Amino acid sequence: SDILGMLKSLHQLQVENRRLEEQIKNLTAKKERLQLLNAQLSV
Amino acid sequence: DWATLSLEKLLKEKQALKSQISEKQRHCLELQISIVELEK
Repeated sequence: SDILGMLKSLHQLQVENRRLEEQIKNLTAKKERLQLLNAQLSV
Repeated sequence: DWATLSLEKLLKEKQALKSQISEKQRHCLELQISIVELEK
């Protein structure tokens, strides 16, 4: 079987997984920034 | 035994990654919904 081709695809998944955890991190920071700024502007 | 055992581990590892990816995509969309709420 095409184990090279399979390792390739598995690697593509691994990359994508790390790309997503990085997206989660930015969105989370975006959210928290907005939470703080909203509170700061309410007083 | 030899080849089949290899293949099954690779399959399980791929399924575990797809499962993690799906969980993380949903997480992203849920943060995005929160962000929409904060911007409403």
